[PDB]
Amino acid sequence: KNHPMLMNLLK
Amino acid sequence: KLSEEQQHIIAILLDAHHKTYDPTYADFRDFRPPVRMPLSMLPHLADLVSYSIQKVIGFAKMIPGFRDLTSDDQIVLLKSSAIEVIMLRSNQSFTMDDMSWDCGSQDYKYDVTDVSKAGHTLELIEPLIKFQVGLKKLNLHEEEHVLLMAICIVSPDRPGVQDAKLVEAIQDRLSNTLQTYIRCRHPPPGSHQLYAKMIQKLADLRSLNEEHSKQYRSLSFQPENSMKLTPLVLEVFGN
Ligand SMILES: C=C1[C@H](O)CC(=C/C=C2\CCC[C@]3(C)[C@@H]([C@@H](C)CCCC(C)(C)O)CC[C@@H]23)C[C@H]1O
Repeated sequence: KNHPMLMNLLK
Repeated sequence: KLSEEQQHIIAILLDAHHKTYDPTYADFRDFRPPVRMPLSMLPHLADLVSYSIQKVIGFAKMIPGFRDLTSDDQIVLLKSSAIEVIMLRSNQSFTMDDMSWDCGSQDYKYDVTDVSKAGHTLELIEPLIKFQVGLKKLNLHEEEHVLLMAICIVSPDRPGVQDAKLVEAIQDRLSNTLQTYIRCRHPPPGSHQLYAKMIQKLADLRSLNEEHSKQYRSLSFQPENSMKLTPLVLEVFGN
């Protein structure tokens, strides 16, 4: 995986 | 009729949608300009999709129960539904007058040829337009529209979902709200088989998602096209 941007936007 | 919890859920989703969908499309001016003379519309439409993913995420975080999910499942749900919710939410700008997405000005009016100028074929675009028409024809109340997007996002059968019983439980509460809303607030004849027709749209979206993923994979494989994408689109859709 790894989804730092999606993760960041998800809070 | 509609329970207080059900009325609550609708009010939150309405507000969530209003906070994430600007019906004046004012932010479109920040996008790389549309070019209609290659893949000339790829920079502009990549920016539009990228922006739209951000807004879909902002909507999703407000869905009652979505917050109780793990970040991993939040991620799997958003990654798999993002294009489907963009397809759903785009129905608000879509017009059957000329089969186009009309975002306020001729520069920001997108037709079949514009989408093909982003690297896509009729294999996607024809069923996409047909989706948009059949969706339009439902004449959804805004309440049904926002419930449909939320149900689409909290789908327990997405690959990689871990706590599916929980995702199903959150979805069921939304599904039951929608069914009750149709029964109590949507007058016949409009309400005729309306829930079943909304659920069929969710099925249509799976096929559209699969075809988009196929074409996107082909598009993004070329490093010169993937150059034109955004970091968020690359992270959400691949490569
Ligand atoms: C704010 C919005 C929606 O989020 C998005 C809008 C329109 C939707 C469109 C028109 C352009 C092309 C789109 C984004 C389609 C998309 C499959 C294009 C994919 C492009 C790429 C390169 C990421 O694969 C689906 C819905 C289509 C306009 C406005 O209603």
